[PDB]
Amino acid sequence: GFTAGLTYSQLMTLKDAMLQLDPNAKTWMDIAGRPEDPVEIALYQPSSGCYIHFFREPTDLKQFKQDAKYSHGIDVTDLFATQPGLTSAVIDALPRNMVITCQGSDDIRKLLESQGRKDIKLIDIALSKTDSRKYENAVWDQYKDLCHMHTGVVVEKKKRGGKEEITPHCALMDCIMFDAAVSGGLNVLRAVLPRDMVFRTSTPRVVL
RNA sequence: GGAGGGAG
RNA sequence: CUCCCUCC
Ligand SMILES: [Mg+2]
Ligand SMILES: [Zn+2]
Repeated sequence: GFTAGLTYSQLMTLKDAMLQLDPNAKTWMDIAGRPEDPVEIALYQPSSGCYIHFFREPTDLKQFKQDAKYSHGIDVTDLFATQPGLTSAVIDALPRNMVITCQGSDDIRKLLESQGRKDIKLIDIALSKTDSRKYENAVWDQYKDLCHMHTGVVVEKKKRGGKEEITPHCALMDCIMFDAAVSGGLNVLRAVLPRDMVFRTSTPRVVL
């Protein structure tokens, strides 16, 4: 009937903010979290340099906790004030019949089809782990200030020894670094959404 | 159950 | 840690 949790004022603000997108530009999307219970969400257009990055709190904290140690290293403490509903809102604003590019389209497909957008055409570059990540450290370097949200230490099976430490999976960096791979190098970036749209400024209060 | 991949 | 895909 309506769009949950967002008032009309900020919902129009959003819709205007997302008209800054070129419907026909190359458009990247990655997520952190399960498609059922996503936590981080990024969309990227290298052509303009503009991106949509925001956050959601997990409903399953158990599944979230494993995912953080072996994938994203996100501290649930840092999702503390995030716009409820934002995901459904942003997905709904995406242009009818859009073309998204991603890696491992199966997660992205599951999410969009759960938002009712079957109309969105998905292009999976279908790379390999070692190909796609080839621009990782440079992307993380030039672009570090854009995500401070992966605090955690992320690990991997060492063939000899069990845990080997790595660089975690940020929807945003992945978006950027996959483009770099598919375009053979690095492409200035601007957020489509205002900070107080993706995060509530929490105020001091008396507890009741 | 194995072989390989991919995702969080 | 957990999910997905392909193959026998
Ligand atoms: Mg992905
Ligand atoms: Zn991130």
